[PDB]
This record gives sequence, structure tokens and C-alpha cells, in this order.
Amino acid sequence: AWGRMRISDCVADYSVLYNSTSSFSTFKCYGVSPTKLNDLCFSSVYAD
Amino acid sequence: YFVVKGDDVRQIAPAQTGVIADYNYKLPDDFTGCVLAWNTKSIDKGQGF
Ligand SMILES: *[C@@H]1O[C@H](CO)[C@@H](O[C@@H]2O[C@H](CO)[C@@H](O)[C@H](O)[C@H]2NC(C)=O)[C@H](O)[C@H]1NC(C)=O
Repeated sequence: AWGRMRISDCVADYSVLYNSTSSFSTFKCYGVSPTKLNDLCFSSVYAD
Repeated sequence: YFVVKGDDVRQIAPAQTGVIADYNYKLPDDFTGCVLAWNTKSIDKGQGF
């Protein structure tokens, strides 16, 4: 029984995750490259 | 040669993001060579890294 949520009307920089947040053992992207997530805009985003 | 933490070992590779790939050490996209990594828990201690 997993959740889902929708994120909208917001600005997202991943550098904020660097300060005080725990590291990430797995970080894998398929349709995009991680080096180009700071220069894009997405029509819709969903989080599971 | 350097010393990192385990979760950061995956970051020593072309086309990666993170603190150990943007502000600390980076590798060109056309990188020829090899990468070796091994655990060194017993010999490395303290808070001097
Ligand atoms: C970096 O992390 C520290 C963790 O303490 C943040 O410190 C507090 O963060 C809250 C929320 O951003 C602020 O309201 C406080 O004013 C901060 N206090 C301190 C110690 O400055 C700090 O803000 C973070 N900085 C960032 C996100 O760059």
C-alpha cells in the first residue's frame, strides 16, 4: 500500500539536499542525466 | 589517490553529481584509465579528513 503525491508551483535545486541531509546509497536516473536536472523545467512530476 | 566515504565511491566516475563531483574532484567525459577502491576502516580513524 504505497503512497503517491504531486508537486507543483515550486522551484527545485538539489544542492539544498547537500546540507545536513543523509547521503544516498542508490541514485539512478534513466530518461535523463543527473548533470542536467538544474537546467530543465518539467510539465508534471509525481513522487512515490 | 585520496580517501572518501563509501556512499561517495560511486561518484568517482564520469558524468556524476554531488559534493565529491562538483566542488571537490571531477573527471573528464573522455577519461581513459582505471579506478580502484578498497575499504580501510582499521587504519583510518579520527576526525582529520
Ligand atoms: C544548513 O543546515 C543548517 C542545519 O542547522 C541550517 O541551520 C538552520 O536551518 C534552518 C532552516 O533553514 C534555519 O531557519 C536556521 O536559521 C538555520 N540556523 C543556522 C544554524 O544557521 C542552515 O540554515 C542550512 N543552510 C542552508 C540550507 O544552506
